Amino acid sequence: AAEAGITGTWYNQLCSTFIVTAGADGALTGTYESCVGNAESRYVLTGRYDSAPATDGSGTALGWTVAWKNNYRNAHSATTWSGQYVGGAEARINTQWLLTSGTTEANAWKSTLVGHDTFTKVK
Amino acid sequence: AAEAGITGTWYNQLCSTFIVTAGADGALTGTYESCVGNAESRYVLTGRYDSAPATDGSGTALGWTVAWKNNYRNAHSATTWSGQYVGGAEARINTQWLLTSGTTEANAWKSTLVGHDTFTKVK
Amino acid sequence: AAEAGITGTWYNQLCSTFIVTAGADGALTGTYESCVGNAESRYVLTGRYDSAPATDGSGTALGWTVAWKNNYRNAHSATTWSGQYVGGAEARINTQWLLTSGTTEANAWKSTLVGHDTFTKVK
Amino acid sequence: AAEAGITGTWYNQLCSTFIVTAGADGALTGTYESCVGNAESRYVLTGRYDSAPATDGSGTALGWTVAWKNNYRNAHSATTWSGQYVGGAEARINTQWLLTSGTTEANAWKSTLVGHDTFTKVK
Ligand SMILES: O=C(O)CCCC[C@@H]1SC[C@@H]2NC(=O)N[C@@H]21
Ligand SMILES: O=C(O)CCCC[C@@H]1SC[C@@H]2NC(=O)N[C@@H]21
Ligand SMILES: O=C(O)CCCC[C@@H]1SC[C@@H]2NC(=O)N[C@@H]21
Ligand SMILES: O=C(O)CCCC[C@@H]1SC[C@@H]2NC(=O)N[C@@H]21
Repeated sequence: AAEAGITGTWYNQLCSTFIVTAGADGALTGTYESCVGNAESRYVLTGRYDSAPATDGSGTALGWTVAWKNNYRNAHSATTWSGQYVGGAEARINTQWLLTSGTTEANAWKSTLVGHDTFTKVK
Repeated sequence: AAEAGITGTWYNQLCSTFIVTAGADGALTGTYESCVGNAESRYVLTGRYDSAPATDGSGTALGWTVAWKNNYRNAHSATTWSGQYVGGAEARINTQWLLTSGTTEANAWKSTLVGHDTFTKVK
Repeated sequence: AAEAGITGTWYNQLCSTFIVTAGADGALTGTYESCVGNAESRYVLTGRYDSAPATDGSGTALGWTVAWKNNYRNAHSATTWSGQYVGGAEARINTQWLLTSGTTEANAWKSTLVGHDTFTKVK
Repeated sequence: AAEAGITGTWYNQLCSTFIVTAGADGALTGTYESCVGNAESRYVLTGRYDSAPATDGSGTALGWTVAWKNNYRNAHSATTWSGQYVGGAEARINTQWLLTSGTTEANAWKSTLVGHDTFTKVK
């Protein structure tokens, strides 16, 4: 149910696009495009999901990472999204994220932004 | 420098073990073993790192995910670590993490733990 | 504008109630009632807000704390909300929060939940 | 034990100073001085702590807020620290924090930094 539900195109609350394949082994592979920040076009993502989730109505735990380097830009930063997939007619991936920039040691205290993204199958 | 510095075995501040290969393409692949929580033995990890970091003394941004399912246990949860690699004689990976459990919608507000891990090359 | 806008009753996305007075000195004082977790009735809150915010269209930074002890219950925990007030016809307080429980040292790694609350003037 | 243990001067891992009084009613009052960021001299803090903590060896949950406005500077930002006090010969306040800046709606996704501070009675 989770494998067959996660694979595809997802859209966050504004204008970012998350394209993912959920493998039978628990792998997440695809691309991410952010409409905000120091980013242009698609970036590689990889992650993991629970490939045997509970059947009690609980969501499916997952996470993925994007390092913000591609052929066009390098922001010297990486975001991880940690969350859960919720199935049904209004399917959702509800996440919180951590965006860490490469910094000097003196600036390390301010290296990491935190936020949240909600993904849907329709933009 | 970052590719040649990240690959290997890392140990957190207590008793967890992070085994990773940093690929030329920006990939992180390996295994994680936690000495705490609902976990036993090794779990698959995958992630991304900045494969062309700044040369100004800044750290190398990275992140990875573990879904807490293996052949022994399934915690129905996933952790993402977001952080930076700092090179030199006392090499470090400094991270913050988000641990999301699969929950019901009613319990989603309490789905996610936050913390921090510091990894070194010596335990 | 911020002082005259923050004072009053606020409601989160589900069923919690945030009653606050914004003082001229930057103080936040009031009570919080949560409809979830180990909580019953009202709890004291105190916090701070920027009493001279920017006039460029930016929000007003603020934060507050609740320790989850009152005359009825003690959860041995505390939540801090950090966020910004956004004025106008659809006024909002957009927050992220950290909920720390008192733990043993062995369990400290799992002491802290993270989430987000959006408050409006209408439930 | 917690009331008699929290009151006083605390120092973080680098060069910040946290001066606090823990009241019998659960109040935290005092001043904070940061050696980093857009900050100079002392700022008002207020917070809450569990004034009847568990006696089983668990820490004492607490939190506080600083809005980064004083007579010298206004950063248009606020930090909340959420954590626990650990008593004994090497007393500690272990915290995680959220630093929210006032932003435009377009920039709200990057409003909030996350980190951690460990406070001791000796610098
Ligand atoms: O500016 C950077 O360092 C790289 C781009 C970051 C974009 C962030 S990732 C979290 C949030 N969700 C999005 O879709 N975009 C932003
Ligand atoms: O209990 C679970 O849900 C699975 C195990 C979680 C272990 C966590 S991940 C973050 C922290 N760092 C570690 O090395 N272990 C804990
Ligand atoms: O269970 C506890 O430890 C005390 C109650 C916690 C309620 C939390 S605080 C963050 C979130 N927002 C709410 O309104 N309620 C929950
Ligand atoms: O730059 C600002 O917006 C105001 C100063 C922020 C200082 C932060 S608060 C968290 C961390 N701990 C400290 O002692 N200082 C920094």
